[PDB]
Amino acid sequence: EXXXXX
Amino acid sequence: EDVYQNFEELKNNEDPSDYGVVTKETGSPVLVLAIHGGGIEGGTSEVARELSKEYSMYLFEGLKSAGNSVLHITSTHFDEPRALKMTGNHEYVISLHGYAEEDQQIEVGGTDRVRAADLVEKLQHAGFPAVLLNMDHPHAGVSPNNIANKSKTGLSIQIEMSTGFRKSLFGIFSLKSRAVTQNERFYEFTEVMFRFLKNSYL
Ligand SMILES: [Zn+2]
Repeated sequence: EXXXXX
Repeated sequence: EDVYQNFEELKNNEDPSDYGVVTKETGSPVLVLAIHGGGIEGGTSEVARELSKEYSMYLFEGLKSAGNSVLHITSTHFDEPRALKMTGNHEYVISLHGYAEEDQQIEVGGTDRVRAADLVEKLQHAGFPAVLLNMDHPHAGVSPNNIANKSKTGLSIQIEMSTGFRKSLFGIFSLKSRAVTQNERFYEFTEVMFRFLKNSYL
């Protein structure tokens, strides 16, 4: 370099 | 499900060289927040650091060569002490995230409904693929437990960028080389952000 937050 | 339930648990289980907390405090009312930086949601570090040229910044970075997904703590559980201090010290928060998706998309949420809508309009007019999430959408960023809302006002904008959109901004999409391979699109996007933040938060 692992992409998901309410 | 996250691997860790809070920062204390992460800190107790991970070598400190594998993650890094970085802050820039300038007294600006707005705080730029990237709690899933580094290799967790790649490119959110670079966007945050560019915006830090004008705004206060909190960054949590996963620094592993691989497996940074284990360092993701969702916003409503994210309680690293320097983040709690910084968010509480500022009036407003813009919080940067990434989600998995190959199409280029920007999903905008948060508790600051009129500013979130304005941002989406400005992004759309500037040719960027932004949509506004409303309050019942999943990951709308409205929980009082969300770190981005623990500010002096509670007003936040939550910017979720797809993998495809973030990959469009860098020549090499890696921890090592994103920062030095930022392309014209990267600066076009961050300039729209600079224009919005200056106009929106007077
Ligand atoms: Zn995130």
